[PDB]
Amino acid sequence: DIEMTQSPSSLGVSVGEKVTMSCKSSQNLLYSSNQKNYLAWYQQKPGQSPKLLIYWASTRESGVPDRFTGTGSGTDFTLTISSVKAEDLAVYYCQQYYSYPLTFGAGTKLELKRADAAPTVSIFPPSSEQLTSGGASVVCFLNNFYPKDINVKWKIDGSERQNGVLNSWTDQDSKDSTYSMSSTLTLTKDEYERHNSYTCEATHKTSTSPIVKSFNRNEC
Amino acid sequence: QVQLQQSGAELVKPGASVKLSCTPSGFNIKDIYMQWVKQRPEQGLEWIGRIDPANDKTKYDPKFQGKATITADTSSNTAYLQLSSLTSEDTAVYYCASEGHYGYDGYAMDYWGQGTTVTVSSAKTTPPSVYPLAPGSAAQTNSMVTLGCLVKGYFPEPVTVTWNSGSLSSGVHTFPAVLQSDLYTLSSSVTVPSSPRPSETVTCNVAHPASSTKVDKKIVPRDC
Amino acid sequence: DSDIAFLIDGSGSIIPHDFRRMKEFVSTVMEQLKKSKTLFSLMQYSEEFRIHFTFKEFQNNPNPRSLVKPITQLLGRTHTATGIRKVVRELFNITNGARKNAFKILVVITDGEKFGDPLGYEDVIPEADREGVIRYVIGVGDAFRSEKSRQELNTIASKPPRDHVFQVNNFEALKTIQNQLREKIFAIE
Ligand SMILES: [Ca+2]
Ligand SMILES: [Cl-]
Ligand code: NA
Repeated sequence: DIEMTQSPSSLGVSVGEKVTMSCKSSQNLLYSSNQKNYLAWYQQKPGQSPKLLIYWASTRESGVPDRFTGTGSGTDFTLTISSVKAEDLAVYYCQQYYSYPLTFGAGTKLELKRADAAPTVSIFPPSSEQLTSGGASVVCFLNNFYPKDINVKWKIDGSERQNGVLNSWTDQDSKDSTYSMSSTLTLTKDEYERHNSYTCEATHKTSTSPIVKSFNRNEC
Repeated sequence: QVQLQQSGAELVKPGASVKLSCTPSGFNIKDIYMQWVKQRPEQGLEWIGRIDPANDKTKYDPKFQGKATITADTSSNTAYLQLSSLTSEDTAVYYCASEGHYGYDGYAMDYWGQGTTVTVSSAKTTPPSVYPLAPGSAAQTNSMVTLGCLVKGYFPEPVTVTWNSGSLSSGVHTFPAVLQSDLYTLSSSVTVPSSPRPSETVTCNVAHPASSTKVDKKIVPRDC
Repeated sequence: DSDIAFLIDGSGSIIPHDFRRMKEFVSTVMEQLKKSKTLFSLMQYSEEFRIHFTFKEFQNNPNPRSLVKPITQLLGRTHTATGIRKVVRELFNITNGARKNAFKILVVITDGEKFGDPLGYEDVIPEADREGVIRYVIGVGDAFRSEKSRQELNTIASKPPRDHVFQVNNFEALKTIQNQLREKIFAIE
């Protein structure tokens, strides 16, 4: 199997910029008899299916704008977008169609850049409603932060917790270009009632020190 | 106009089988290599195999050996993908793509279908439990206040979450659902000025079409 | 006493007229080498492999043009080594009408080098030598205008290259090597 190594996994982009992605294959894709590189580039816009952008490593597909450029030969390949448009924000995959199995790269997701934004952290105790069912879920929202990379730490009475934790991340906001994340710690009513302090620690690029949001069970 | 038309969404029990179809409008399956590509949630593209509908010859990725069966029907101009002994690992979006024959030894996948969602679960239609997310009794400093809505233990997807019947649109964002037990869990966040809450009303409206349920939950300040 | 197999390239680069010209060439060869103990078999290869007629199928219908006319092009990539192994293992098998003490001859006709083949020539050539398969190769067009490419031809064909390798500019020039090929088969029948 040929390995398709795409770089970077994610790229911060501004409208009008020149951007470049890398695709490196573990085996040669240049066929000696036709002197063509068996490499294709696909663009996958959110909610949509992949669409063929470039084939033979440099040939643009019908309807593909002059802004998309494909370069490289043999092993190391590159896709270029001179003057990025908003409509170009998608995931770009490269694929080898030289031999079987046909293999794809992990992709390069283009995201819109903006100012580094620190998360707005909010902790929520379990609702009285849920406690009646016998379950207890502590929720932590880390909202409107930039860049996307963030870390959550759960703390019950000062000590770390890793079981019962379920996390969900939003896609980049279409209006303010930020990311948000939801962390939920699900215990039982009895496990929950055995402890006093509950906390979620947020670790992000914007601060050396983590953002800590806490609550005490026996505090109203 | 010229496109690959794929079959509708699938909901299957584990251990069962599922057969997906792909019919091109605009061209003949005989004149292309029909490919099948798997896309796992927020994961990459994974080639399953392909068929030459002109002679029914197939190639697969050995990872899908025993799992996938690709067939073609020239009469209905349709290519099929059958997935057997279904597990949660088979929950993905499946695309059909065609590799055309343009006078070269091979080609890229120039046409792609819209995709087919397959969801593998033992779960039956379960309505959600809607829990309010109000800040702890001892908080408050900020000019803004974040409130939430926890939509727990429902099956299947989707669920629609509005705030104040769509009136609160800004400051609202819903988190993608996650599979907890064999059921889904989701949460929605709303940010309002500290002035309108709790002095004014903040309500989440949750709708789960599948269980024919609509729930409205007023976010009220924590007991004390 | 001869079993003459053809392994024809049906890859995408060969335009329909050229595939027609090759079929014409294959037919003419079978008609010119027509002998009372001479059987013929054909396999088409690309990335897929298809037996168009077994020696037994030829014995029960010894009409070359009747057997070559229906042959349809596979298209796709070029897996020559896998094709050679399939010819050796399938065409030259007693169940497919092959004779034990008959001369095993193989004429290979290609327009390009093998690529992305699961098999190497090292995994296929020794088995062909051990099974006593006399290999002839016809490399068509520009794909064989280099030193490296001609070595591929030499690897396919039996040693020496002068007695087993052929080269034509195109498919319309296959007619040129019609006489030379027929005469080479006749030398040690
Ligand atoms: Ca070829
Ligand atoms: Cl030999
Ligand atoms: Na879909």
